[PDB]
Amino acid sequence: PTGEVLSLVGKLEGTRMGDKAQRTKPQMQEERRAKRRKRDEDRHDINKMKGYTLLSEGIDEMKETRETYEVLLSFIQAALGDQPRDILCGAADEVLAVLKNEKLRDKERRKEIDLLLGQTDDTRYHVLVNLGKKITI
Amino acid sequence: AVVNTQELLDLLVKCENKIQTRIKIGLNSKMPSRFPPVVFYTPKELGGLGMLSMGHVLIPQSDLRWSKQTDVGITHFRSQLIPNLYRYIQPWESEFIDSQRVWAEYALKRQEAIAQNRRLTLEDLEDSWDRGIPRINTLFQKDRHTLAYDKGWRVRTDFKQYQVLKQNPFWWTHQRHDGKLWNLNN
Repeated sequence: PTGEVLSLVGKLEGTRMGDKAQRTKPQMQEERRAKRRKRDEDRHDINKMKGYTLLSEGIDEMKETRETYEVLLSFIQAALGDQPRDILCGAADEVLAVLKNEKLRDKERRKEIDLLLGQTDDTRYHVLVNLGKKITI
Repeated sequence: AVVNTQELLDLLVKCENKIQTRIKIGLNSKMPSRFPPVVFYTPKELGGLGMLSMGHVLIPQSDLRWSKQTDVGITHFRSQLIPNLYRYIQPWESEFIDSQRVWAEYALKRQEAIAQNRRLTLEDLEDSWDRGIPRINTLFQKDRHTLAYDKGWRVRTDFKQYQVLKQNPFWWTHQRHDGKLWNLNN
């Protein structure tokens, strides 16, 4: 058996020309995917306020912190009754910064905050303890 | 057209043996008997020459033995014909029907990604990857917008033969615009 390169003439019968041709995959799919994911969660503030111009818009003045924030808004919306966005978010600021700034004073919280929310009952007070718990030149 | 031309397959193994014969008479002026193909066809990283083969090179079963010693002793091992280049290049008819159908898939994916307001990422168009006559690869290049203003580039690459003394074998294509129209990793 010599090492001579023999002709392929007559030695192509079991093979096709695309037979064993392969295609590569994109190099670093997941690294570019992670870069694009971090970019699309960093561009949320800019693309959120892209069409909003300081002059001509009405709601100008008015990520998993936001979901406890939304369930706090929804608790206020359920026990307070379908007010605009600034009313609910100001009540959100009020409730979270008043159960955070108790310095863990707890027995005084009914007579301020369910008095604010209209004395639903104290089962919703032990609902609302977990709101303030799950907050944090 | 190479696989159909038998004169070219004869000429290809004649030129391959000519290159190998110049390598062999650079080794030793006495022309050997049974010179091993392993020194030509081993890739350059693994020490060899990295020769691509367009001819039937049968490797002997003698050339596939290898020993390995550790303290239990010497353990002997074995492992065939060398792959030819034509099997690893897609036929042109296959290239054109896959280019047609893959740029059709890109057109529908592009209009549904303009519907979703986003850009076409790498996760869609990953099945289309080394595919298309302009390769789908060329969509994901940084310089691609610049290459949208490089008109008449194929006539330019043909006329490079009157400006550059180095003969271009890819006179007909460019890596930038058409993509890499072959893949010899496997």
